[PDB]
Amino acid sequence: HMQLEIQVALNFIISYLYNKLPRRRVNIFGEELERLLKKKYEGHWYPEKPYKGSGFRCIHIGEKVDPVIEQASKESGLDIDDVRGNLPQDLSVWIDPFEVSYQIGEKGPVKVLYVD
Ligand SMILES: CC(C)n1cnc2cc(C(=O)O)ccc21
Ligand SMILES: CC(C)n1cnc2cc(C(=O)O)ccc21
Ligand code: NA
Repeated sequence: HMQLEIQVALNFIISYLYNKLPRRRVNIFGEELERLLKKKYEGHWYPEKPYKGSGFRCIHIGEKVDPVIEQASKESGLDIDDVRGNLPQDLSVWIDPFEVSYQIGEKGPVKVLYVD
């Protein structure tokens, strides 16, 4: 549910890290990110108001990097700048009941990864 959608979001994000960061530590990155997102999202997931807390759940990498990304970098031995450098600039990822979607660039459109 929430778990599945976190996975599609995770899969999307680390697809940018593979082949430029060490395979094994990227996996660990994925693993930590999943745990931290669950941990954060716990208590803030309302399937009947999909949009409630969405601004909260939003994973954003502007000129500021979302804390869960920083944390997952630390916990995987990965330089936070190497992680940033390999992900799209101005990335937003919205993980909401029934839909995960993302934007790239401040004037980018919103693209949908998963919806049901
Ligand atoms: C996205 C928003 C329109 N929304 C709010 N509650 C929902 C329940 C379902 C469902 O029955 O699967 C689908 C969409 C829903
Ligand atoms: C005003 C600006 C510097 N700023 C400070 N915290 C922020 C968080 C987000 C976010 O999570 O989307 C976006 C912008 C933020
Ligand atoms: Na390695």
